[PDB]
Amino acid sequence: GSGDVCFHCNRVIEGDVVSALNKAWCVNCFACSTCNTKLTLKNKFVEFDMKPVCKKCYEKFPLELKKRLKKLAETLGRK
Ligand SMILES: [Zn+2]
Ligand SMILES: [Zn+2]
Repeated sequence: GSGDVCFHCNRVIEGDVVSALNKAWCVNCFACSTCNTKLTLKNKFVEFDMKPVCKKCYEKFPLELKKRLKKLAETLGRK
């Protein structure tokens, strides 16, 4: 309930602002782009290719690749 505009839909956050890619994302719009699983600050997820990825998908990548994809969310994720 901060009041940011979920860059995912460009509309005022209707729930919690999921800071992704340093932008504000709706918990309703932000969803594992690899599973369509609704993303929530309580659920486990990561940023990949500028898209959300559930921890299960982040695990579907080779151990040496996930550490590289996680490198994205580290700077292109929560701020
Ligand atoms: Zn939204
Ligand atoms: Zn997934």
